[PDB]
Amino acid sequence: EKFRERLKELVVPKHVMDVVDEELSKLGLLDNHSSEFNVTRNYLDWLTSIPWGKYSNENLDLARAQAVLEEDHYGMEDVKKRILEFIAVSQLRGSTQGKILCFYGPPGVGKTSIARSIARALNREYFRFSVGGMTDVAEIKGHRRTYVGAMPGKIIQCLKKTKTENPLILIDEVDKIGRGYQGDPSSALLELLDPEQNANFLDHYLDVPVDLSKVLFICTANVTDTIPEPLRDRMEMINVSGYVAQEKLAIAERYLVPQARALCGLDESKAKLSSDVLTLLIKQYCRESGVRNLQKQVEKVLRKSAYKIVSGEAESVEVTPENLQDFVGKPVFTVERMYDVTPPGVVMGLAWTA
Amino acid sequence: EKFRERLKELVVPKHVMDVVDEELSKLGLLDNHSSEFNVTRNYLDWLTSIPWGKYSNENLDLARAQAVLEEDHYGMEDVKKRILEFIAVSQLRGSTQGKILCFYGPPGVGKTSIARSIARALNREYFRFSVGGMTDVAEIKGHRRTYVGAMPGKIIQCLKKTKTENPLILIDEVDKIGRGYQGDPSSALLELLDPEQNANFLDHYLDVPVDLSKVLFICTANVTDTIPEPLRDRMEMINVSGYVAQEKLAIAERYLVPQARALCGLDESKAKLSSDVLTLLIKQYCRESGVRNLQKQVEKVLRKSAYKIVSGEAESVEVTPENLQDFVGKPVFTVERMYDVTPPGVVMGLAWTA
Amino acid sequence: DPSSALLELLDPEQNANFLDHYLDVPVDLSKVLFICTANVTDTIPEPLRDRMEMINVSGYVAQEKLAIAERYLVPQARALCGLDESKAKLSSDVLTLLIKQYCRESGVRNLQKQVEKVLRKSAYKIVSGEAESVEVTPENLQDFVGKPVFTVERMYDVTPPGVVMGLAWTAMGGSTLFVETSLRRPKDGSLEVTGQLGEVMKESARIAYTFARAFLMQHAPANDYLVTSHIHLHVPEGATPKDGPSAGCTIVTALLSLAMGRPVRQNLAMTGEVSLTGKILPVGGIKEKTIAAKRAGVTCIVLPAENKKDFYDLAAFITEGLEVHFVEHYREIFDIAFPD
Amino acid sequence: MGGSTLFVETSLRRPGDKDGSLEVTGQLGEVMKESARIAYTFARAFLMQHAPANDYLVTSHIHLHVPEGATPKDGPSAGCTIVTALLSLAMGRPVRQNLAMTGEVSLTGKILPVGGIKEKTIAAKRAGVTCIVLPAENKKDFYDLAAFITEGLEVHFVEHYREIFDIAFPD
Ligand SMILES: Nc1ncnc2c1ncn2[C@@H]1O[C@H](COP(=O)(O)OP(=O)(O)O)[C@@H](O)[C@H]1O
Ligand SMILES: Nc1ncnc2c1ncn2[C@@H]1O[C@H](COP(=O)(O)OP(=O)(O)O)[C@@H](O)[C@H]1O
Repeated sequence: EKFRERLKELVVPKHVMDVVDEELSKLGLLDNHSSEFNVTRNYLDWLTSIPWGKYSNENLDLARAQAVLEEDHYGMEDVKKRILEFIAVSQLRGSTQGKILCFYGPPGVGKTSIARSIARALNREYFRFSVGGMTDVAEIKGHRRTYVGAMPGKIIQCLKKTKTENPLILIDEVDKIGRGYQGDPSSALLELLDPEQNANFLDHYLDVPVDLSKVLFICTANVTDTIPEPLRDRMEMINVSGYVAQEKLAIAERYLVPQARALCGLDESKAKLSSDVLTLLIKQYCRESGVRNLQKQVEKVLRKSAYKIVSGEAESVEVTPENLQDFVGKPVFTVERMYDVTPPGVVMGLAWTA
Repeated sequence: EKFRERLKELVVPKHVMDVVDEELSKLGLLDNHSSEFNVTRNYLDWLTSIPWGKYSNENLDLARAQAVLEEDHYGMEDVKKRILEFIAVSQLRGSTQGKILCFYGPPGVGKTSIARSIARALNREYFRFSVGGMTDVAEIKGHRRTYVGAMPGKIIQCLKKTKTENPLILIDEVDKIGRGYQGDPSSALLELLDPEQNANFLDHYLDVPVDLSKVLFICTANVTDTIPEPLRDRMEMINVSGYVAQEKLAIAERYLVPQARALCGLDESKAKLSSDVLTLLIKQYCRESGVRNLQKQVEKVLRKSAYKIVSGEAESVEVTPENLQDFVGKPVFTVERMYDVTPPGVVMGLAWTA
Repeated sequence: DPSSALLELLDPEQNANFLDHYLDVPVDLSKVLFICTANVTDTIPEPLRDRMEMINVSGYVAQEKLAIAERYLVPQARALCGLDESKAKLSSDVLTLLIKQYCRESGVRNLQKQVEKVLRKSAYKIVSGEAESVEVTPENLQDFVGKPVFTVERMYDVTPPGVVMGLAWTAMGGSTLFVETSLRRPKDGSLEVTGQLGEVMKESARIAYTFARAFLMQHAPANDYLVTSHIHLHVPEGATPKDGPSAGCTIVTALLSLAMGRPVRQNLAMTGEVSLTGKILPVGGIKEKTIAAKRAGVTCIVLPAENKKDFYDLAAFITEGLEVHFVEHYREIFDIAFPD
Repeated sequence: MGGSTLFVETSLRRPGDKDGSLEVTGQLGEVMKESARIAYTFARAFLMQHAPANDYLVTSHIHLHVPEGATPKDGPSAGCTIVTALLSLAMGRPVRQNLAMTGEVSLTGKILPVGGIKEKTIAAKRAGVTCIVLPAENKKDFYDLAAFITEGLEVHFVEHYREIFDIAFPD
């Protein structure tokens, strides 16, 4: 009775009901202390827990969505323009729609963080899973229902936790695929990337197909060539470039420093990081195009500041450039370029890597 | 009883009658709670899920077949001729028939798209599965009922979904079949694509053979050299080549642009793309033999036009060559060839790749 | 793997309501602390890596091993073996010799096995009546433990011309490599390189050969050694493979020492990748290279100037007796190696 | 299979400033091939100081081979026996009979320790040799063996090849 009630609100397709109806009869004829009774109970619990016909209420206003995106991140105009165009398309259609987008760029630039901001702007539910060097295809679609202690696929597990059929799905490192031999999960991604095959998605644990359309898919990478040709085909390549030194300071002053201060339990009245000391961190303690390394250095400075105030060394820590060496040590990088005055036969060039 | 009416509608062979009758008596003498019950009912369910002697009402009208094929695709005379000849032969036969066809050509040319159109023209159920990067044989054939979590082959699942014995099964990426260190899966494909052995296709899970004749098998490939000789020898090779710039304009004007407008949700009077814009897009923004990259550019132009309409910048959007850069940016391929004039020692040549 | 089953344990949302399969009622795991451990950072779960704060636990040089064994390992091993301090006595000097010659790994478990073996052998002597009290000396340690694993640390006590000490990184700690050059023959010169040198280190020899040859032109124009003579270069570890550009400056010194016939300073070890112009570039693994220098008993160590942070990121006793020299160009190294 | 003895045999391939060359045959490994080159370079240098008049190892072309042709071989343990073989051929003087030597040799001339001392020592007695030459760093390994594997063997422990030369060529 309880499981029948929990399906009342959902909009279940006909093929879902017959599977549920037939398993209910099997559950009725079983016994309480039967091992397969638990398997039937576990399987039937998953089917009802998955939302059917339930779509989260989207946000279809350009003004508020643009404002939300601007506050969360700095720059990323190429990504922001695409998201604004995504919302406008949904208004003309009159119904929610899904797209497959790709964010490729240097690591730590903001590819993963921007997608979280996208979900809140669209009022969707955020779920993240990584495919860096995948080896088992069972991650995507789970195990077969007959296997003891089997579980549904991670995508199916996403609908249970998100409790809606319109989530935002994030994929990490599509350029770091794992060429498995005993199992190749690249086929599952190609099925998911194909819009025609995306509409009808089937898993091992749940024989019934599930509609994965109208779902906004984000995949992240560093360099596009390693991505397989069938995978680059179905991805909209949105490019996320690196940051210059002055751009990093704006990100650090407005986003990195206030966030790291919050995760350390401090407020702006106790620990203060000057603008010049952040410049010294960027130009000497950082060389990557992203801000991942800079974020760790800011976190480490706040960790030492928190210890100092509690342990009685001070009551308010101010990180001047003079005493920065106490918090982080000697500069990691002291020369911006190997040659300052190139001798004859030496010419500076440019490179581009992952 | 439930399995009985499922076979009452179909026309079942004598040997299938023998297996189902002996297995039906086995269920009656079996224990409901035993693990053998799950294996027996699952296999017997698959027997009842095979549409024995069930055929879709094929479309033998040559006039409508030409209309359906022409109204969904442009050019491809070689493929269109083959389908018309297939229908003409079926009229003389008085019964349905099956063939093994292979479409090979540059990617993004219409090999998969026309396959769906052919099924609509012939009133046949459409099923697609890929063999690209495939290493395990069992997916084609299946596994014995002894093994836990053993499912039938893909072909058996095709009959259950379509509920007919004359589908249009599309096998994609036959030229990129994965080499098997433990066993080549193309060896099992030969039994699938052998006209002599199609009449009796025996798989591991389903002990009874299945008449796989009267099934239109269509295979998709990019280059015919990599396809194994035994597989290539049993198939018919039809070349679907790329289009010239003049043909690309006709495809975009009639098919790509109207389809992208429906996807974005724009009326003709709202967003317009003149032939001059499309000619520029083909010549300078897409260096390809197919119309795949052109499709992405067309979607990009219409997607940006929808944003302008919602934002109120322009009530109706008209795309012209002078303001084309506002939608797609600077041209990509600004030069038709490296040397307008060839200095001594430099000779122009021609190349042909995949 | 059941990594998903561990996600709920480390997910704050699922900690409040821990839905146990056995127990229907949830339990509160929010007020619970979790600590994790790992060994190698390549097979760690990258999807789960973001949740946990990566903390590196470095090993121990022989100084901490003596302190750890004296305070923790020996008293604990003696307690398990049932011995007493008055019966079996392990002095500080023998423990240092045991660590130096038998346990050079960065871990501690191997040191536990050796001390238990000594105590186990000592227990046999007491029970059998061989001796009322068992005492361990450096000469007796071979009988109790067994085979020394590391006997000699300096292949050359005095380096002849053409031989320069270098520093290397190994899994079992540091190692000192020598670079030897000699005349293969009594026109174009050539350099044959032997030893199990990798592609990266073989290229560095070619770069070092070019710079060393060019260095002599601006230093001693009348010296036509490296331009006309055939040189054989070898790193005297035939079996063990060697790679990395860390020996670039060592090769230049060896080539110049052979050309001028002047031996290098007898207690000098140098490290650093050299460029075509002659600029010293930073080299990793400074901690392992510098401790091996102390074991080899060298006084002055030459390092690239870009490695100043790494050298000063070490304990006081590690870099106590070393007169480190930081250089940016090889011209500084040449003066240090050839003071006259 | 309890170790075995090997021989290093060299002979002249051919009867103004052109130099000689060394060709090595036998299924030698990469490490053993490098050891031959190191030994060849040291043998040239050693003969210069010992006998400047001799010009055998500089101009003549020498072929080096290990008679177990079909058996793969590897390791630098044959460094000293290759040097002795080259010097014996150059001087035209056979080495002292019933003498077996092993040990890695650097081009400077120092003898380095080698593994498998137990197997080499057992094979030395099986061939009924009188004197065995080992690196000085292997002194502990030799005396760690059982008592019955040592008697009847006059072992010489060396750290530089110049000690092997006196032993192999007493005069
Ligand atoms: N433009 C930006 N505005 C605000 N925060 C940023 C910006 N760029 C980067 N960050 C911060 O830096 C971090 C980048 O890490 P992440 O983007 O997850 O790495 P990756 O790019 O490899 O996915 C994020 O936690 C984010 O908070
Ligand atoms: N001649 C044509 N007429 C109309 N549309 C076409 C034509 N050729 C290609 N297209 C369109 O271009 C796209 C090309 O994709 P397709 O070639 O089917 O992929 P694949 O190469 O994997 O088979 C199709 O979606 C199809 O709608």
